[PDB]
Amino acid sequence: QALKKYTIDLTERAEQGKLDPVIGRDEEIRRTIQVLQRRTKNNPVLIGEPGVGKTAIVEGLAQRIINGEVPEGLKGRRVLALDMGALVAGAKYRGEFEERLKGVLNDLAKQEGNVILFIDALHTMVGAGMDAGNMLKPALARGELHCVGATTLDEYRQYIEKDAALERRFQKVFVAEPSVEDTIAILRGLKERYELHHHVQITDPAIVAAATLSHRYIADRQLPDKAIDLIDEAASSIRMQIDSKLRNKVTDAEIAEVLARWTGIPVSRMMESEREKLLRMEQELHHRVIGQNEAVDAVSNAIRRSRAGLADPNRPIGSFLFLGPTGVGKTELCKALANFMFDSDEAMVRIDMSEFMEKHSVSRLVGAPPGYVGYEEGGYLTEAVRRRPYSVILLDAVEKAHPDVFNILLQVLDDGRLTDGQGRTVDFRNTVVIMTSNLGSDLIQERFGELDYAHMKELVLGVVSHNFRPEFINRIDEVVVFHPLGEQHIASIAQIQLKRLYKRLEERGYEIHISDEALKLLSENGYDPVYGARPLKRAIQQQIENPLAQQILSGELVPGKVIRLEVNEDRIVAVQH
Amino acid sequence: QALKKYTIDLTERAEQGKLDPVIGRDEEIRRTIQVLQRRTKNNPVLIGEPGVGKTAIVEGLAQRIINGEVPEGLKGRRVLALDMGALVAGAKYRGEFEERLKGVLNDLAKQEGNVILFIDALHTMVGAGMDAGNMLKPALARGELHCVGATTLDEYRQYIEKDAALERRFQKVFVAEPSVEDTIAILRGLKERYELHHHVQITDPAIVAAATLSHRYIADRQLPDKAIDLIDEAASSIRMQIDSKLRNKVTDAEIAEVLARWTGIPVSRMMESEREKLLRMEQELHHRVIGQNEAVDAVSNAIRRSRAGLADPNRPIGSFLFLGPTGVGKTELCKALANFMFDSDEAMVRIDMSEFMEKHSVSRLVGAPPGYVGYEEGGYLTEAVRRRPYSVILLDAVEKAHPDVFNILLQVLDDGRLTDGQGRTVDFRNTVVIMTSNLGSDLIQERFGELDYAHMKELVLGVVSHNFRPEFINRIDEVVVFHPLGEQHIASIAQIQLKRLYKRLEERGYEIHISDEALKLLSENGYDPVYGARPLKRAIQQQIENPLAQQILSGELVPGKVIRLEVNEDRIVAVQH
Amino acid sequence: GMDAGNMLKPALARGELHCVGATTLDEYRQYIEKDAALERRFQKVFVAEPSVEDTIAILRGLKERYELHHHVQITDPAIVAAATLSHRYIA
Amino acid sequence: RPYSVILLDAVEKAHPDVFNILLQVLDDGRLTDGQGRTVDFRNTVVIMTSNLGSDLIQERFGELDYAHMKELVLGVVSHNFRPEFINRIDEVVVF
Ligand SMILES: Nc1ncnc2c1ncn2[C@@H]1O[C@H](COP(=O)(O)OP(=O)(O)OP(O)(O)=S)[C@@H](O)[C@H]1O
Ligand SMILES: Nc1ncnc2c1ncn2[C@@H]1O[C@H](COP(=O)(O)OP(=O)(O)O)[C@@H](O)[C@H]1O
Ligand SMILES: Nc1ncnc2c1ncn2[C@@H]1O[C@H](COP(=O)(O)OP(=O)(O)O)[C@@H](O)[C@H]1O
Repeated sequence: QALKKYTIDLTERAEQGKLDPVIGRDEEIRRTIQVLQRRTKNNPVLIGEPGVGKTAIVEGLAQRIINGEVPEGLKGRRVLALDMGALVAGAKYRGEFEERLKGVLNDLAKQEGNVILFIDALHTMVGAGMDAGNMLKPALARGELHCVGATTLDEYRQYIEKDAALERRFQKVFVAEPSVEDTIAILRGLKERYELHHHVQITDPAIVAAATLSHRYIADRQLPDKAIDLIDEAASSIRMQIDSKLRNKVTDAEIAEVLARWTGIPVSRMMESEREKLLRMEQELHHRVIGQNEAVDAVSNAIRRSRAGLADPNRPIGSFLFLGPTGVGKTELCKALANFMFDSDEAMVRIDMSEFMEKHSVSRLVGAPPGYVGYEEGGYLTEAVRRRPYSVILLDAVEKAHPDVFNILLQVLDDGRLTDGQGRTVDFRNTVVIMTSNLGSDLIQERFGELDYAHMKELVLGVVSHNFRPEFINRIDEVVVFHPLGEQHIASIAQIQLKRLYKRLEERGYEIHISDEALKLLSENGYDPVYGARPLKRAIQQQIENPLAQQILSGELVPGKVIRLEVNEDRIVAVQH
Repeated sequence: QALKKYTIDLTERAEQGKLDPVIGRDEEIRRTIQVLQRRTKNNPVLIGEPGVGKTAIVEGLAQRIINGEVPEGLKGRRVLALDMGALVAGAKYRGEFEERLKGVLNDLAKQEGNVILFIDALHTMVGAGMDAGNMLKPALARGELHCVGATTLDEYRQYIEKDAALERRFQKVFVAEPSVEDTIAILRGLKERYELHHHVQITDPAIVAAATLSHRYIADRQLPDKAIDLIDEAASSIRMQIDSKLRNKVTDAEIAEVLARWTGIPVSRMMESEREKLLRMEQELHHRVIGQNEAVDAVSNAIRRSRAGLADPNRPIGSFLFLGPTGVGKTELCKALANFMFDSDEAMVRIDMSEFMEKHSVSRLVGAPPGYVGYEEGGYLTEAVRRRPYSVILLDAVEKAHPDVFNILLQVLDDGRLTDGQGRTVDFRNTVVIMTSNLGSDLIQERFGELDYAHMKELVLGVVSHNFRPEFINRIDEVVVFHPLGEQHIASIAQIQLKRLYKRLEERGYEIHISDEALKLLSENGYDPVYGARPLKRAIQQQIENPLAQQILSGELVPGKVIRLEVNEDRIVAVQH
Repeated sequence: GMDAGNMLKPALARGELHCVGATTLDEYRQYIEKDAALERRFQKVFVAEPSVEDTIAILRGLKERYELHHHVQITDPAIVAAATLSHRYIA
Repeated sequence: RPYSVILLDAVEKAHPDVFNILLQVLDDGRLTDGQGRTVDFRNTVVIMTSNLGSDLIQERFGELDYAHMKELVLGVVSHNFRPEFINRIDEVVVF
């Protein structure tokens, strides 16, 4: 016979107990029993995006047939898993696959309607040699074959809904992804099975945490399989930490460590080390951003409102409109924010809006529509956020952008979603959009003297109201205003540049000190109201990197010696003492 | 049993010491024990480059099993390599090989999970013509086999990531290339094994030299395999030098001899030092370009200052300004610098920047937005850099463009990067940027005498300071002065062309010489104050070759005559003596 | 034709065989660089296509061979011209 | 037939990746096909036509020389083509 060859018995395996005792799913199984008890077209196909457990539905049906919870037309059935891969094995000759398939069909006709077939990956049945649909297809029509498909919706619309007769043979039992409490019940049955597997124990707050956070963070896989993967690798981690040298109980700290190994996101709560960071988040950000207190207050309040569960699950973490003097640390607050937010000065997406001066540049930023040249790789913003969900976007110099781009940002800052050219949505609810401009720079550099921050923000917000449309400036979470710098802040910037210079040259091997008079000459040589601290940057770079490295590479200076940077009338001389 | 017939044990070999104690890769073995102790996804397939010892990871796993360095789920587990040889041999009949693998899987089902299978070349078992692999998918589906695979990433993404059951019965183990010191420790253990084997000796500075020379040069083979090949074939070379016509230690000079005898062929004197390589870089730059050492040594000084690394590595390497006469050797200097510096002449990007004056022209030097014209061409300025990661960019006629292109160039000299129209990062921090103009063409062509390199440099530096941006000369490391040609350049280039012509005629069988007066006539027929060498090229070609090839195909010239290229009254004739 | 390879592939992976191979780089790149049990039993010996003068000496030995065969005479300028014209023209 | 005459007639119409193919030709004389191997082009006369200097020559070939005409139409083709392509020509003769 061929049923022993090519078909696997499920009801024997559910009778031995070698399957998942899946909990729930009763409405899909009731619809499958509706379809399997018809007269013609007895052919359900289970359509779901992967991971929703369609194999689990058919095996739960097999378990109900064994236990006897089925109507009086399914008692005694044998559910058989046909293998479409195991039939195209030796078919290298002519008419050899047809021998196997018709042997299977004659055996299933000889069984006299007591066998429910189950073709997992039903899209494989289309091409297996015309060829493989076109032998089953009258048996699927006349209802004598009680086939049960199990497919994915993308594969269904690609393979089967192009072939119309095979599409009308089957019946769609549309399977949705289960909820989080349903996933909890699933993981309770599997908690019994896993605690009998590893000889470990599992705690139910870890189960509800794993299911909820796996719905929250991993949007790539689907529930419940990603949750089961979390639970099982947590169990294996505990099982190896038993014999790597002491628990037997899995808690959600282990789930957080496993999920950090998966995706890297700060899933863990306050461990009283990053909480001391977050309570002094302002004092943290003043290690790199000296002064500019109001916006540091606002942005650290935005992150502290995000981490505390007070974050709105529709809007992003925060929109921001940076104004003020041109170029002081817009970029420095942004890069230090990316540093103390997730990693470093590299997990940001900078988009210079001065490039975006026409509408086809807006086509660049969103993406090309179908039937156009750059359709196949999408836009620039939305591809960047699909790469980097947990990031900070820096739209830089938004005043040079054509005002239509603010409509893209209307969508962005309304609901955290933006649809690119290829017809897909991007979630912005894990980003911090920050937009910089200079639409009040002369006014803020002039009338800052003894005018408070509130009325200054009011007046420059009126200016921006004359600039933009009211629709967009309603969407801004908080406009903040940078104030102009002072000379002690210039001294602080010079101290930070001397610290990184001493770090680089101590990694090189030198020990260099400086006089305070040289720092005063740098503060003289590095400021204007119209540019700010980039004159200080180029002044430090010219007056240090050019003469001192020339003195070092002249075979003159020795590593290890104290190199006191003495001053000159116009320059900086170095000594070996 | 077929366990002794079609499986090869590895635990017996490590028990009897018939394997090799592979050092390192602790994290991968730990994650493999994580994956092998689950209930789902229980089959890790090792994924890495060819020649990285994934089978060595399995051997170290089996050594930890035998020695007892495994958790309490692997003590008592055997590791059996499935014999691809006799099995893939026996694939003649439809029932001969199938019976073999059937009996093998019946034996593995009889072992009841107590025995772990090993399979190498997993894609070969998947693609074999249930031909081979879906004979095992009814076992790996039902969970009666806990085997471990090994394949390359391309075969895993094509043959396994495409499939549906096969994608989920397997797990990724992402092995990469080992580090330098890991290779050092592995080669120390193999030094012990080889000095016990070949009865020769191996030097440990020769080991770290072999690792460095292997990682720098051999690109196809990877670590550890190329280093092991160097060490052991050098040991065989020392063994042959015992019976050559003494020595027992494998020294680093022997490693350099093996490296030269392989397909890399370096000079070992080139691999002695980097500063001697800088001095020979200078000397070979004074070979293809004859005379005029000032700008060449200035570029050499700038290159040594960049390779000293005392400046910012967030900027590109080179920033010069070749001025004066156009096309007389700026191209040749760029080709010689790119040749002797990194690899060859193809590290050049010669772009006439007089083209990009319109707005969409500026869009084409970054790339067209998605859905539009020049998108598939690329950005024309970054596309040559992405393919040439260590290039020398030659911007010709940079002053004849739009000022925002100069802003883009300042962004290049600032950040060392530029995002193209296709939406990715293009790094510029390893290239040599050279821009040219003609502000000092006649300033040098009329004042070649009585003015040295420094005063002409200060004069044309004042000229460029009057003409161009202040930020333009801020970012140039040295505004150099490219030299006008002398007559020794003319004589050198003309004699090189005569050398290749005399080589081709000697291959035909003609020995021809030239008088000095004919070289004077060529120098007068080739020289012009704006072009120089290439009118000399076409003048040499015409005035020599065309009457000569008229005469050779006239039956006039016979090989075996002293042929001096004498002169006419004002022309050049070939005579026979 | 088990036939000739996959019985000798156990001789690879059993520590007995001392074989020497030779093939085209085409079938090397297409058939030999793929197999797993065939990698760590072999080693690339890149045979160089010979130079001019080595070809000249080989042709002088075979000049003796062919003058013994055809009962004609072969000139050595014709040999060096044959090797040079073959290298210059035929690809 | 390795000794032949190849007329790539009116080459300016085609797509610029074909000019990448011909850069391979003029660089080496060997060209990889789809099967994989390479074919020697070092005995053929690869001739190309165009008309990219049409109105330029029908305007200015009168009362001008021949050399600066070649220079000016070389500038026109430098607007059209790539500089490596006009670099790797033996000689661009202009009608
Ligand atoms: N109701 C359920 N109860 C218990 N486990 C379930 C349930 N539904 C799904 N699962 C688990 O989900 C995992 C795989 O689910 P499946 O439904 O088999 O995925 P799938 O239907 O095969 O989708 P693809 O495309 O074939 S991967 C297994 O670990 C099942 O145990
Ligand atoms: N608060 C600060 N602390 C330390 N350095 C800063 C601070 N603010 C500005 N800088 C320096 O000022 C410069 C301003 O550059 P940037 O932020 O790009 O200009 P813009 O203000 O136009 O965004 C930066 O290069 C940075 O090094
Ligand atoms: N830790 C190690 N110690 C010694 N030799 C090793 C080690 N890792 C790999 N090798 C060498 O690598 C070769 C095995 O190749 P392998 O790693 O199985 O191929 P792949 O690189 O495709 O996985 C053996 O010759 C072995 O000597």
